[PDB]
Amino acid sequence: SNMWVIGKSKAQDAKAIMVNGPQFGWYAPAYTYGIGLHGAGYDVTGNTPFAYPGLVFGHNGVISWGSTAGFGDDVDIFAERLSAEKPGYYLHNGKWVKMLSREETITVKNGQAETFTVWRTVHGNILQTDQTTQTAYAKSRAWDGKELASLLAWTHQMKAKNWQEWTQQAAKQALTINWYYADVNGNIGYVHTGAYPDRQSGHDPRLPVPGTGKWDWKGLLPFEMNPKVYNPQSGYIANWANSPQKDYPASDLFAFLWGGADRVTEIDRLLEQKPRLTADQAWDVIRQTSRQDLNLRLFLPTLQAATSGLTQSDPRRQLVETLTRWDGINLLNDDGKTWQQPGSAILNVWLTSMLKRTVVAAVPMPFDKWYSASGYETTQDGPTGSLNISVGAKILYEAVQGDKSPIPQAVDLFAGKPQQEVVLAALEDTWETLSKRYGNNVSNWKTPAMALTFRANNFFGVPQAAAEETRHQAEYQNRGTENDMIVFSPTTSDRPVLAWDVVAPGQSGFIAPDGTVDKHYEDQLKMYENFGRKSLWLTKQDVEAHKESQEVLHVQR
Amino acid sequence: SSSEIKIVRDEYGMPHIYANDTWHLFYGYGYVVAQDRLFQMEMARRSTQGTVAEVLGKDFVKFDKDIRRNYWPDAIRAQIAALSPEDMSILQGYADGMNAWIDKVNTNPETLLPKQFNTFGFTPKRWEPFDVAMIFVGTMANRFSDSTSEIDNLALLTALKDKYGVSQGMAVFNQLKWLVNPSAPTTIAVQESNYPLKFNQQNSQT
Ligand SMILES: CC1(C)S[C@@H]2[C@H](NC(=O)Cc3ccccc3)C(=O)N2[C@H]1C(=O)O
Ligand SMILES: [Ca+2]
Repeated sequence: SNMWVIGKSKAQDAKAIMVNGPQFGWYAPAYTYGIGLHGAGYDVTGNTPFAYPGLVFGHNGVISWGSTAGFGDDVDIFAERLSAEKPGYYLHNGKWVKMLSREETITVKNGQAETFTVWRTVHGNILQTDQTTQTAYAKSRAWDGKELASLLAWTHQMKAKNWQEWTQQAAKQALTINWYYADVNGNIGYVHTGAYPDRQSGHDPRLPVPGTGKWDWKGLLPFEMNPKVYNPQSGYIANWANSPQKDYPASDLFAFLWGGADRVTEIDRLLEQKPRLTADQAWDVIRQTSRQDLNLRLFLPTLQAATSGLTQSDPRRQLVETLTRWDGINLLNDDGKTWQQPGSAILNVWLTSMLKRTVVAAVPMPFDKWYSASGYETTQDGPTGSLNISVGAKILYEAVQGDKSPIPQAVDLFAGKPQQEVVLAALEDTWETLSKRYGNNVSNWKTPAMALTFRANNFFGVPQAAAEETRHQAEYQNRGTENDMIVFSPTTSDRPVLAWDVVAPGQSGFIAPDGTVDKHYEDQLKMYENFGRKSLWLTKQDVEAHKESQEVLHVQR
Repeated sequence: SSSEIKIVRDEYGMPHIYANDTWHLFYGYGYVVAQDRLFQMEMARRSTQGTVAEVLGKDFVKFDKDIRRNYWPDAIRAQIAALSPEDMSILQGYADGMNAWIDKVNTNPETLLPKQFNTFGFTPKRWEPFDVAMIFVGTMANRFSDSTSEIDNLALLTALKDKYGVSQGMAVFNQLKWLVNPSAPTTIAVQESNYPLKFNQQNSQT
């Protein structure tokens, strides 16, 4: 997920601009739900995942809001001590405490029902067991017991009319989520919301801790600690799953890092490229980032250094020069299948080879596999989610940064070998691999583009539509599942706010019994593809003037 | 009228709900949701509660088991029971709204039942506040804020210590899975502020 909020100091023809691109994957029917609420203290418009009571993406005509995953470390694993005698118990604070447990029966269509038991300790639900050393692992979430408060905070925040009222609700949202704020007066803000544990001194949040009691969390950190900013000197707020703040620690997932190499820099340079941006230009950042190869900028300098001293006719030097002319922005050929430039395929093959030679070589199996992905891997259906710099690539980047990297290279990923030599050998692999497949005339290489698929199974992998309802989009776009933009105090409009979003395939997933698809079943699918957008209405006047249908219910509770 | 709920859809079918009190407002929300996305929401309900095998069969048993092992329903119901009347009205109204349409669907299925229900061989049932809450809980909390690989992490560190020895192995773990990297691009510039907490990165809990 990405988001950029443009404040008064950088907005052109407006006071504030908010462009949100939450990335959940692509699905049919649409992942989010368009909805306007007017009454009971609410006056909002926008769209939201699975139609939660609270709109994750929308505005109330005075403030607008958005989110991206926080990726803070709000989950720790406790190692519970078990005993062969007294099964179902675990040692905690000197006493054998009884675990919580419940019976569950999985009913099965055309199959046998299965009943099993789920176990829980004071630390969380039990994962796996291990009656050798008699240990079971309990997963401890800092947001435990705050699920519903987070749901209500996401709802109530919609009623806020300024920074203070909004942060009041942000303080109650316990999941690890980045919240973003903008308002009609041009103010903008960001909060890394979430409940975070106050860990014992010496507790490494990356590794398990004993559950015998001495390592129990002291409690939860106060809202004061949550990274937050209001009207930043920079005049903008940009995030693409990157770090909230200097020295803020990331999720403990081995596959996830915040380091020198971060895709968010792609957004930064575009917002900093111009002193001010208009609504259309801020929106255009979607298209640009959608098509931006994320590895070119990171490794091109290393590629250039290594090949600067090679002669004209060296093939490897030819591949780097190819990359040097390229702006990294992928576009489709008229065939709607291949990319006009072979840049990503070159980077993909090269990077894959580097990782194999460096990070993967230094890591004991089978853990080595964790760092072998180049980040381009996909299926014929295309990425299931966003494209990112791979964890192995981020580690490699620190290594080619040399001393300019703040990360001590305890071991040399290049095994004493000249960094140039390894980079060159990987370029040698790349040329051999690619030339053998496409020929030796690079200028006519038509490498396959990634496609995009709105899937009929939801992110769980469970059908939410029939298989034929799956939709295809030729051009993969590294963009939000939906995109919405709120523009406050637009100078060319009669209204103090304008907003747009795109909810593809369409607002409706309904198909009548006779197979007749709803009029709004797919009327946003082409719009999504073309980077188009449709207006979100808020006022009674705009809603009325744009009504297609109406209905009035009379009900008492 | 206190009992009146107005529903106005724009030319993209997007519903706007007009109502006086909370229960009515979210009743209208759930109503239009049940109209637009009934099958999707039914399958999301089953996904977040681990009842998919009930209608899709054996291949989803592992899935169902995993969902239920990942949360504690009684704890969720307890939080719902603690909600103020006002907050409860949100979930109850939302749930009642869906039911109002689901009842109409099951009364005239030959015209109103989403095709998918016929195709997958079952019909929709009524929702309660719990179901609405679990949509959020199962798709945002238990899946989007529930990440950890500590057990693997310890396995990697252990393998690194065996390979490079104790000190060097610890240092390489700090090279592949650092706690912080000061060169990390941040959403908040350093001039604004920095994070005050520093955690231990030597695994002293052992
Ligand atoms: C655990 C995650 C759900 S977090 C990450 C990413 N999610 C986002 O980029 C944004 C987002 C998530 C939840 C709610 C709002 C926004 C996404 O997708 N990722 C998932 C993963 O790592 O498998
Ligand atoms: Ca942790």
